[PDB]
Amino acid sequence: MGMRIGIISVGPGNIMNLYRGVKRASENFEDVSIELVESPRNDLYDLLFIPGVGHFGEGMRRLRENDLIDFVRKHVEDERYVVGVALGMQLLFEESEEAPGVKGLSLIEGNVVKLRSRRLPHMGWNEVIFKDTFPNGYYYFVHTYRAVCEEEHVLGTTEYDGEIFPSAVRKGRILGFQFHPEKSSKIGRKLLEKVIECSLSR
Amino acid sequence: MLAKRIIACLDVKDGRVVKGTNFENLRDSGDPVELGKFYSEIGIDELVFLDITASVEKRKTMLELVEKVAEQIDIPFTVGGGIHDFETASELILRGADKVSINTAAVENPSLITQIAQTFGSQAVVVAIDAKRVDGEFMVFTYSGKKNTGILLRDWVVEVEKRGAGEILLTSIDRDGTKSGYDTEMIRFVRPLTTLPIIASGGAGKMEHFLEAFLAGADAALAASVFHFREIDVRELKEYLKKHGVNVRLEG
Ligand SMILES: NC(=O)c1ncn([C@@H]2O[C@H](COP(=O)(O)O)[C@@H](O)[C@H]2O)c1/N=C/N[C@@H]1O[C@H](COP(=O)(O)O)[C@@H](O)[C@H]1O
Ligand SMILES: NC(=O)CC[C@H](N)C(=O)O
Repeated sequence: MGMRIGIISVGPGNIMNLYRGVKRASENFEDVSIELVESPRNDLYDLLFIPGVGHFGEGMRRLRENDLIDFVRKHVEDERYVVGVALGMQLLFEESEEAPGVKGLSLIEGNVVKLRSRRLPHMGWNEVIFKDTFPNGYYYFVHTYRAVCEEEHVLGTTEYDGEIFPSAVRKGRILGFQFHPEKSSKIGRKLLEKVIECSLSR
Repeated sequence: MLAKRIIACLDVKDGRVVKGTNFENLRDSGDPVELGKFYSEIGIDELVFLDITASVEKRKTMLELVEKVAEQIDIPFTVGGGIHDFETASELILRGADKVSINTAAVENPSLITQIAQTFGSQAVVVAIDAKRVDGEFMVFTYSGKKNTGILLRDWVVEVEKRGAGEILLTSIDRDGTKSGYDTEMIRFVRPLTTLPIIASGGAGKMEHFLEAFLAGADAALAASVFHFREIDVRELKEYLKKHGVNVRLEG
């Protein structure tokens, strides 16, 4: 009955920020444990986070070398919650202009393209409007590339420099967030708590 | 739409916030971690920790502070003050800082900007620029606002963008700590020269001054004195800015 949360910790980027944000979100829950995940030699988690800040190609490389791709697929196929954050959200798709020819996790149909603004990266607080579930408001962003997906998979939208893009995505129990909830003050904590709750209640 | 940012700058000495504050509600008002948490709680958008310390023990004390802050803080924070090389910048970012702010060492070795950006991305690099009118010209000053480099502000702003900086922290040495207002002429001067985000710094004393900085083209407004002595309430300031048409982050 205890809940096991896993956070893939191979990087690139500072993954400990998300670890600390998730255990902050977890303080009012008992019997919830959080583990750093760097290999597939573990039982499946109830909730698996894929974080990262960096190049799409380096994100996929580290998932490949540490034998975590099939581990991630096992969670999807067993209807456990898989949540990509920042680069991790982009890895959910099939490919990205950032890393030509590199295959992503391909868990959600679509691809990743450069934002149109003359000022990149998109960096700062921007508003996210959710279709449901998660709280509308301002979250902290830092990214140059964006997802392109079908409307049914769009969960939240944000406008930057005239361009509306998916700041959050959902396919079944696969969630992606383009922003950093662990750097989004109070509303980021309420979002991470809501993710935990989504996986506790089915 | 992106929010115009309100940034608090905390002067730290020996791992403590200089003077302490006027926040007797806190268990310790000179503790950088507790004070940063308080600012996140009241609506500050980003923090700058500025190490004005003079110990021989300074690199370790800054690393201790970054580790203490990264453990508990839930908003982005920049660290600056005496970051002299890639090696120092790297240890600070790896310990948990979202950005490093460099000034003197960037002027004396502009390739340091590119070195950090090439490992950590341009978003990790803030170049602090201290500038002053000299003979009718805006000049760049190093060594704590002290040394006229002979370099023109317009040349340096452009060079800073070419080297790969992510953001400019623009301080007018004439206005620093005066509570008389930001140097909106200098902000207007810099705005068309670069497409980088500009943090206005130095002089904030009243709510109108933050509005002036945004009208002048700043993407963010930073203050220290007005927050340290509790003269401006962050939520009241954000409410004032929103009534005057500024897109700020103001949550219910
Ligand atoms: N207080 C000090 O003794 C000090 N010592 C060094 N600095 C600056 O820090 C930077 C040092 O960077 P390096 O050269 O070491 O890289 C430089 O900008 C120095 O000038 C110092 N500046 C402190 N406060 C300045 O005044 C502003 C706040 O204004 P206020 O709202 O009106 O209160 C801040 O953004 C700062 O620009
Ligand atoms: N800042 C990041 O590394 C985010 C992921 C990706 N590199 C992007 O820019 O969109």
